[PDB]
Amino acid sequence: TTALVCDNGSGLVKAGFAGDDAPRAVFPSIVGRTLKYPIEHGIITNWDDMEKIWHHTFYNELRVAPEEHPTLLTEAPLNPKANREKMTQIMFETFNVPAMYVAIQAVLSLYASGRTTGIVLDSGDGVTHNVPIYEGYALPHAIMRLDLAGRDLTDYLMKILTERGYSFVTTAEREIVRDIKEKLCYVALDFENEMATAASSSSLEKSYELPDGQVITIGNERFRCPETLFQPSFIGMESAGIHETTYNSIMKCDIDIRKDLYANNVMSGGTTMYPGIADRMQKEITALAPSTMKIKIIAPPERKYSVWIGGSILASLSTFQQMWITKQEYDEAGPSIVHRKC
Amino acid sequence: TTALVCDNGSGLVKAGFAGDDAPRAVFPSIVGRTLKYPIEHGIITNWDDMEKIWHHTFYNELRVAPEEHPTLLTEAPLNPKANREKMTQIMFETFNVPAMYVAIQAVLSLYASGRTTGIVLDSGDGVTHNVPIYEGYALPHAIMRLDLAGRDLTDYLMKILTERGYSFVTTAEREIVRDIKEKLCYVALDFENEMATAASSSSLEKSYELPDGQVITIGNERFRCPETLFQPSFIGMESAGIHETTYNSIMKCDIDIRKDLYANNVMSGGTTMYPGIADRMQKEITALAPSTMKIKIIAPPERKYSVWIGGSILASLSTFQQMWITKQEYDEAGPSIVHRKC
Ligand SMILES: Nc1ncnc2c1ncn2[C@@H]1O[C@H](COP(=O)(O)OP(=O)(O)NP(=O)(O)O)[C@@H](O)[C@H]1O
Ligand SMILES: Nc1ncnc2c1ncn2[C@@H]1O[C@H](COP(=O)(O)OP(=O)(O)NP(=O)(O)O)[C@@H](O)[C@H]1O
Ligand SMILES: C/C1=C/C(=O)O[C@@H]2C[C@@H](CC[C@H](C)/C=C\C=C\CC1)O[C@@](O)([C@@H]1CSC(=O)N1)C2
Ligand SMILES: C/C1=C/C(=O)O[C@@H]2C[C@@H](CC[C@H](C)/C=C\C=C\CC1)O[C@@](O)([C@@H]1CSC(=O)N1)C2
Ligand SMILES: C[N+](C)(C)CCCS(=O)(=O)O
Ligand SMILES: C[N+](C)(C)CCCS(=O)(=O)O
Ligand SMILES: [Ca+2]
Ligand SMILES: [Ca+2]
Ligand SMILES: [Ca+2]
Ligand SMILES: [Ca+2]
Repeated sequence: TTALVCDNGSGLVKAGFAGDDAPRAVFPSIVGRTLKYPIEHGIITNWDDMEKIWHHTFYNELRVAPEEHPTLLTEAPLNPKANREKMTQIMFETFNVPAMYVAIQAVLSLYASGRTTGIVLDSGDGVTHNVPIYEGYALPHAIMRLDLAGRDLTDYLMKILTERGYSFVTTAEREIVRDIKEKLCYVALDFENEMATAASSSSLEKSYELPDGQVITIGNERFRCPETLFQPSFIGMESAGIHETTYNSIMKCDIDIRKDLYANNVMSGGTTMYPGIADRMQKEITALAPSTMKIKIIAPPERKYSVWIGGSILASLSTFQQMWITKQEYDEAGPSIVHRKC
Repeated sequence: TTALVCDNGSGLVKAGFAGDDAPRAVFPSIVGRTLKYPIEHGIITNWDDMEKIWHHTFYNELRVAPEEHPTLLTEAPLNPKANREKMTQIMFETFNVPAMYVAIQAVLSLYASGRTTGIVLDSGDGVTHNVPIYEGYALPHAIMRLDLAGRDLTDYLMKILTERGYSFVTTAEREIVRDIKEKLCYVALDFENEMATAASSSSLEKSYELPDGQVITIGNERFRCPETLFQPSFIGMESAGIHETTYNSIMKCDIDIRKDLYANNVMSGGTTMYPGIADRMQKEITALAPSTMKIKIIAPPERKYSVWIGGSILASLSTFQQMWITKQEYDEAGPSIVHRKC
């Protein structure tokens, strides 16, 4: 009688029960044979492996029988119709869930901010999306996708620390650098100024303690790493930055709702957790938009879990109860019911 | 009967004869006891040493008897009255010149561009000035001085190459790095973009051959070095950059002539020889000025020698012949004649 909420990400699975303020279980989306990531850039690409992960969610992490709880899952924006159907098939026929639904992650994040209209920036471990949303529906022609997120940043941080004399190379060491990224990296309001402070003084330098007790210093790397979000060619990508893509996204929208989009930039996901990221987005967006445009960036403290929380909220909504797909419905109709409904 | 033109700089002496398109002699402003630079930041600070240099100019470089040629000398903008008088005293009483004059360097550069009104940027080896000029006279309340020029850049280039694995440390090696600076450095139109090209590809890398035959590669250093002109805090200076100081200089001027200043940015001196420096000044000045402002940067090809050439031109002008101070005048009046005249 309690709904489950399962948020499948490229790097982390967020799972728990609808009606809770936070997921009870957060764990890595990996299977080992060497580690495989069954979710690449927000999309499921190995189904056997994904089954093992959902099997782990039910029986190990949450400790519930799947056939007893309606289950709300999440999908990346622009997730192919065929992918969504396979997900539905696995849930009802492998796991015997009594009901389910598949929600778009970035919309859930918007709901968690107490909003139904806005433009979300959702940046995770494997993909970055700009998702314009009007009255609860994502506008698919205007969604932007950037294949650059936290894992790319971490690798970049491994590369640039190497040029300071450190040798971070192994996949175990990649975990240590992810940790440094999360404790020590921030977004410079102005990249040049920051490089010049760091060139001429030690005021931005931080110490980090390694597992074995050794202490190292990191400098301009702190902000050079997440700077790649605004200038992706730092790792050889031609794409525009997250500021430009927010702008391009808003511009693919009907002029009537663009003011509301600009006033409602919601940030979502672990890779939007960099201190200073909101002030830099404000400043960058300002520079591209018309002079009179009211620009607002909302960055909730709990935005590592926004998608999950939006799910918890939706699953609990009286209005949403009519939208669950029941096993009866599915076994009667066919995997198509996941259109004229979801 | 031929006038001499002697342009005394922090690093190089430019000397020759009025009526010529170029100085016949260019040589370093040094005395050795260890090398001393008798001119610090454009100002003469050792007089015995300066006498040796002028003695070298007359007898070794130019091969003329001083008592036979009117001699035009140059001074930094804002050169103290007392300094100018000592110069005059040495010329007439140590060297027995039959006539002389002391001209402001940055005005000469303006004249060499065929102009009497404009704002000069004069950047040498030891000092950088912004000099607003209206109808032939420098406006002293509006002159900006920056203690950052080519020698500072070269040292900075020695420091940053060291962090790439090279060890440029000795004063002999400092000459090699000055040479690299002059053959290989340029000004990025956009610093960030350039850092990102250089981080992700080898397309800005250049080879340089050392005297002993070894070949080295230099990368982002090419534009990181002269970038210090626009962002001086890269070497721990709080001053504004050459773009900001041009702006601040123009703003200390009467509103009536500011349009003419903006339309007439003349660049002068070796440190304005960086490829791309004119486009970057255009762009930076544009960003600070009002939207409607006609901005123009004039960068003559011969601007390493503009000061000298302006001197050659002035010394040859029929209008200027009344302005020479003769030895007769001086021996009659006193070193003050260098006001109600010069
Ligand atoms: N404080 C922090 N600062 C910067 N990055 C962080 C921080 N905390 C977590 N992250 C990054 O957030 C990423 C995972 O966040 P999450 O929003 O769960 O992505 P996900 O859903 O697994 N991947 P995606 O499929 O791209 O949505 C990892 O790369 C983390 O390193
Ligand atoms: N192609 C070039 N690119 C960059 N810098 C250059 C180039 N050629 C010469 N320079 C620099 O120009 C400086 C000397 O130029 P110059 O205009 O003669 O200065 P100066 O009069 O001796 N010094 P100052 O007293 O500051 O005017 C040296 O630092 C050179 O390295
Ligand atoms: C606290 C934590 C957060 C996390 O996000 O882990 C996820 C998943 C993790 C799986 C691989 C490691 C060995 C398995 C152990 C995990 C413990 C959870 C680690 O690989 C990431 O590190 C990748 C690699 S480097 C990066 O930036 N993303 C993201
Ligand atoms: C072609 C050339 C140009 C020049 O500008 O020399 C001047 C004067 C020079 C004097 C010291 C050396 C050893 C003496 C030899 C000179 C030959 C002329 C050198 O020291 C500079 O190099 C300084 C130091 S490093 C720099 O950036 N400015 C500028
Ligand atoms: C304000 N902001 C966090 C963006 C920059 C501060 C740099 S630091 O954290 O003090 O090193
Ligand atoms: C155009 N400008 C000279 C400023 C930059 C070109 C860089 S490079 O000389 O081709 O390496
Ligand atoms: Ca996610
Ligand atoms: Ca780019
Ligand atoms: Ca000079
Ligand atoms: Ca500064």
